Order: sequence, then C-alpha cells, then structure tokens
Amino acid sequence: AIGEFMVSLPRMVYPQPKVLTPCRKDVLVVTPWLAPIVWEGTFNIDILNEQFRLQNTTIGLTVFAIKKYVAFLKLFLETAEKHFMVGHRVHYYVFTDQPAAVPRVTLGTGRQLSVLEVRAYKRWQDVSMRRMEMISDFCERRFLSEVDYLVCVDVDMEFRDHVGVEILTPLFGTLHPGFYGSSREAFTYERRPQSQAYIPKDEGDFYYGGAFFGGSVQEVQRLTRACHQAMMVDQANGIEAVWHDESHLNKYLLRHKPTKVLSPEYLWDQQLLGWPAVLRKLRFTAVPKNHQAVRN
Amino acid sequence: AIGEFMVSLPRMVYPQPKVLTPCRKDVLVVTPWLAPIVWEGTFNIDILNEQFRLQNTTIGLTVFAIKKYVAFLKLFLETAEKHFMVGHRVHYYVFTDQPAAVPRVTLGTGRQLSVLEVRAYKRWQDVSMRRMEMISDFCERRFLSEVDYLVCVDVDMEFRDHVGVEILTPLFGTLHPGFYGSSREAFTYERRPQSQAYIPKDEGDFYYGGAFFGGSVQEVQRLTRACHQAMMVDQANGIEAVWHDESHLNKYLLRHKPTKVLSPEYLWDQQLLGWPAVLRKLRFTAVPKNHQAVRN
Ligand SMILES: O=c1ccn([C@@H]2O[C@H](COP(=O)(O)OP(=O)(O)O[C@H]3O[C@H](CO)[C@H](O)[C@H](O)[C@H]3O)[C@@H](O)[C@H]2O)c(=O)[nH]1
Ligand SMILES: O=c1ccn([C@@H]2O[C@H](COP(=O)(O)OP(=O)(O)O[C@H]3O[C@H](CO)[C@H](O)[C@H](O)[C@H]3O)[C@@H](O)[C@H]2O)c(=O)[nH]1
Ligand SMILES: [Mn+2]
Ligand SMILES: [Mn+2]
Repeated sequence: AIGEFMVSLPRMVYPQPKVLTPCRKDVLVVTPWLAPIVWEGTFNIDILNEQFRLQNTTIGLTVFAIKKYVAFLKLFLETAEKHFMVGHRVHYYVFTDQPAAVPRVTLGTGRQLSVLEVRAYKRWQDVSMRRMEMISDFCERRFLSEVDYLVCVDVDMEFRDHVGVEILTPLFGTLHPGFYGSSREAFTYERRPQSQAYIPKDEGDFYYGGAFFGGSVQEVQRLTRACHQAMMVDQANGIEAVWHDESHLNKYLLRHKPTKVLSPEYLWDQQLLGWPAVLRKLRFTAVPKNHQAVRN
Repeated sequence: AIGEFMVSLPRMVYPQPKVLTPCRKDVLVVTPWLAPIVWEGTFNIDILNEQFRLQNTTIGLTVFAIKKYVAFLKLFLETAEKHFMVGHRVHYYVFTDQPAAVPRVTLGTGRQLSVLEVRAYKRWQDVSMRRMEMISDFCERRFLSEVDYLVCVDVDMEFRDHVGVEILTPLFGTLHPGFYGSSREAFTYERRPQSQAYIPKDEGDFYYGGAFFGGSVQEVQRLTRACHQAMMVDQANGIEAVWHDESHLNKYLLRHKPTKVLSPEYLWDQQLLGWPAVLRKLRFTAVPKNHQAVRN
C-alpha cells in the first residue's frame, strides 16, 4: 500500500546519526528542492526496509525486450533476483514481441513475472520511444491494482549490487553516468525550440538517464502519458527529439521536479567510464553490445 | 491543497546544482531514512515557493497563550508577519483562556487569525502537555477543512529570519538546540520503563524540541492524538514524563520517523547558546523570561 496508516517501527539498535558530520563530503546529497540524492553512505537500509515492509510494499519492474533484445533477458532477470528489492514483493512486467523467447528464470518467494505481448516497431528509436505509451496504457490494465511503485528500466543491463527501497518515492530520475559532472550547457538536451522537449541553455538541473526512472503508479502514469503526448505533438510537426524518449523525460523532470534523484551508482557503464572513486558501489550497469547489429 | 494534480513549473533561471560539491561540508543534511535536514544552503527557496504556491498551499500556525503567556503574543505575531510563510496563505490559531487579551496585530493580505478559547490548567506542566489534546480536538473542528499543513510552536519566541515552505512535509520535528551535538546517551529522553515515553540508552536518532513540530493535518492529528493517549496512560499509572510533552514527542518521532528534520536554525536560544559558526541564520528564537515568575 502507499499512504495508509503506518504502524510503529520496532526497537532497533543502530549507530546514532552524526549531526555535525556530513554523510558524504565529496558529493551533493540533496537537491535544491530538498529531494535526497541517493548515494551509498546516505541511507541505513535496515530502517528503510522496516518502513517499506510495514506498508506491505509491492514494486513493479518494467522492461522491454523487443526483437533481438530478448537475448538480454536472462542476465537481466537473474541478476535482478540477486539484487533488486530482495525481501519485498516484486512483479516483473516483461514487454515483448516474442513471448516464447522469455527465459524461464527461477524466482524467489513473493516475486512474480508477467509477459505482456506488444508490437515491434521497425526503428530502434520508435521501439525506445513507444515504451512511454506502452507503460502508460498498462498503468490502467494492471499496475494500479497490482503494485505500489513502478521502476522502468532498459533491458541491456545487469544488476551487480543492491538496488532496494531506498529508491522508492513518488517520482524519481537517475543521473546519467555521462553527465553527472558536466555543466548544464554540455547536457545533450533537445535544443531546437520547435520540439516539445526543448530546454534552453540556461535551464536544467541534471541530465537524467532514460534507462532508469520510476515512482508511484500515479506519478509514473503522469510522466509517461505526458512524454507520449509530447512525442506525438513532435511527430505531427515533423521533428524527432535528439535523444528520443530521454529528451522528453528530461523536459518533464525539469518542469515536475523528482522527489528523489538516484546517483550514477544506479546507472553506469564500466566499459566507457571505469570505476571512479566517487562511486562506492556499481549497482546497475550496461552490458556489452554491438549497438548497430543488435538494433537491426 | 496536498496531493492534487500539479501543473508544470514556469521557466526559471538559477544556478545549476553542483553534483560534485556538497551543499554543506560541516553538517549532516539528510537523515539515514532519507529525510532532508533543513539548513541554510540546502534549498533554493525560489523553486520551493513556486512548487507550494502552485498547489495553493495554506499553512496553519498554532500557538498557546494561557494565563500570563498572553504577554508574548504581540512580538510573536508581529515577527511572524515579517518572517513566517510570507507570500503564502496563513491561518493563525491562537489558543487562550483570555480572548480579550489577544493583541490587535495587523496582518498581511491572505493571512487570518482565529482565537480559540480553552481552559487554563493550574500547573505549567499540564498547560504544556494539554496542547496535544487541544490540537488533536481542533484537527476535526477546523484544521482539516481550513489548512494543508499545521505548524505547532511555543509562544515565548520570536521570528528573526525566514521560516518558509522549506519546512513543509508530511511530518517534521526540529533539533533541540541544547542537544544537536550530543551523544544519544546524553539526550534527556524519559528513561523510566514505567512511562509510555521510555527510550532505552541505545536508541534514538535525535533529541527533538517540543517547541516546533508540524506536518500535514493528518500526520499532526496522528502525532498529537498518540502523544495525548500516551500521557493519559502515564497519568493513570501515576507517572509524569521527565520533559512532559517533549518526552512523548520524542518517543513518537523515534517510532514514526519524520519526513524532514529542521536544524536548530529553527529553534534557538541566543542567550544560552550564542551564535555558533554552524548556524548561518537564527530564524526562531527564545525571548527572555523569568520562567518561575511567568508560569505561576
Ligand atoms: O530493438 C530494440 C531496441 C530497443 N529496445 C528497448 O529499448 C531500450 C533502449 O534502447 P537501447 O538500450 O538500445 O539504447 P541506449 O542504451 O542508447 O538507450 C538510451 O537512449 C535511449 C534514447 O535514444 C533511451 O532513452 C534509453 O532509455 C537510454 O538508456 C532497450 O534497453 C530495450 O529495452 C528493444 O527492446 N529492442
Ligand atoms: O502558563 C503557561 C505555561 C505554558 N504555556 C504554553 O506552553 C508552552 C511551553 O511552556 P514554556 O515555553 O514555559 O516551557 P519551555 O520553553 O521550557 O518548554 C519546553 O519544554 C516543555 C516541556 O516541559 C514543552 O515541550 C515545550 O514545547 C518546550 O519548548 C509555552 O510556550 C506556551 O505556549 C502557556 O501558554 N502558559
Ligand atoms: Mn540501454
Ligand atoms: Mn518555550
């Protein structure tokens, strides 16, 4: 459930928070609109697990595996079993044009998987963009009655470390690993005023990654419907945003600030970026792929 | 309103958040359960004001002025007019045994004051403790229909600097200025197991002050009803907590973690504690009083 009567926490023994010691001295841990930025060292997972288990929380995880991307599912789901919301109720929603090709992955107790058959668009850009419409369409079909939160991710990924209830909040985005240290003018927002995703050079908080966003079902429905409607306006005007759904996600989260922001621990590419000191954990990472080959 | 459809923020020009620069290097700015700890330098008030004005937010402020404490009202209310939620809708609720003695303070537009007549208990301890019952009783009489958030404060105080929408959240407490740097064993929690307010030596996050707490009307109703019911159990068992309502507030907020914590900028005593470097602003401060004299 979300927003229901909360019972009391049990007695717990844990280290006292240190008011006069910053939890991180190297990174920003709260946005200017008072949303936590989630890094290792900012949270006590024992306290959070108690809070969310007492609310009987169910987390949905959406993933699209269309055309050749079915190949990514086995590692994605295996590693999600090891690292994603372990101990909590989970419902995986695998959207695919090939149900027969979803691997039989053994799930832990309290975890379930549904296969949702959808059409396959020809262009990879359209496959990626139409996720917003598809997630929105399923936010009445299933999600509102089945889960409390939705987490929406790319499939060409693997979990390597804990991803848990510390992410859960009404609306979150994730810092894209290529831009967390960049100035806003260097962010690859859409810069053409003719697109609904347009963001001027002097605006922007962060560059959020298309590959990991989420929130309550209500907030995810809002986000995905808004991004889809914006993409349909652009299509009618003969323009396609520079980074497709990611461009529209960024416009939405500029104008509707997230209530948590995930650090790049939650969206990383070790091949391209290594393992910087500022990353104490690499939680959810890109898997190698010949992009051109696998998209066609 | 709270929790209603939020429109989009307008374009705004402000400094980019710095992911690789902490906003404070000297203090903890987020609790281990991911609640912001509100210090100067953690928030951009322009962004927050937009968010809360677009939701048409109304803030109630409760204050008790019973017996001789009517003397504190003029400065309290004058200074609240200069510093408290300016630009937002405010409803002051002055609880008193002497309506005739409430000063005629000129209010800004969009701000109103109601006088609520209540009984005066003999012992100052009872006056202080019975605020929980009284706030709870008024959470159906008025607050649910009149305000979005409630802020509940001591009257023997003055505002010296901004106290605004950065505090607003479902449930908040405030770090007591005498204990923010103290170890939990030094916190003056109730330590007798016979009291409902009992907290063992190895438990506790913070020592919250009785003089400044709040949240949504729903959460404040929960807190104040729980503290009152706990105080009635103690009374039936012939025990009175060491710091009265503050002891019960601390037990409640240990077991029901606040969604923001206010720094001691929001609850200070300059006579007793000076102006430490760690306090960039002194927002809400004790006024001098001969405690014994004014309480009897
Ligand atoms: O044939 C395809 C193409 C794409 N996808 C789905 O679409 C997602 C995004 O496509 P890629 O992973 O191929 O592309 P990138 O990793 O470059 O994607 C990044 O840029 C995209 C926009 O160009 C999106 O915003 C995406 O979320 C972001 O991680 C995939 O993970 C997969 O879930 C398929 O299922 N099949
Ligand atoms: O004759 C009285 C006595 C008290 N009060 C009200 O009760 C509040 C609390 O009493 P004091 O301010 O006299 O006491 P302290 O500042 O020592 O209070 C601190 O300790 C108290 C418990 O002992 C409460 O928790 C309180 O919120 C906390 O700031 C006052 O501000 C006032 O609002 C009156 O109105 N009249
Ligand atoms: Mn990808
Ligand atoms: Mn006081």
